[PDB]
Amino acid sequence: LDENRNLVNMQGMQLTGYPATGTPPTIQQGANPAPITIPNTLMAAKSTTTA
Amino acid sequence: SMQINLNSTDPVPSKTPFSVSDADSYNKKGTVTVYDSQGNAHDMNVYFVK
Repeated sequence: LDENRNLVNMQGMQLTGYPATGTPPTIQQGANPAPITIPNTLMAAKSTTTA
Repeated sequence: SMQINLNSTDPVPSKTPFSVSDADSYNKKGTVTVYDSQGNAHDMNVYFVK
């Protein structure tokens, strides 16, 4: 891991793959691969819709 | 020249009026690079809607 929260191998290269966006996030398979990150930003809540 | 495969059970996109901005407005996106007579690369995107 790295301070930029990139998936970094020993020599500094960043692992590449599909990113995820949304709430809840979903993979954009059609989008070209991008350097994957693991940030520390929290998630927002979703109200109840079924009980 | 470009070759693709398509899904039989793929439905039509939700937002029927086509727009190049939103992903759900189409079914598939592909890219290609074209070179002009000056050495400049342009990106041509093909969009597939069933």
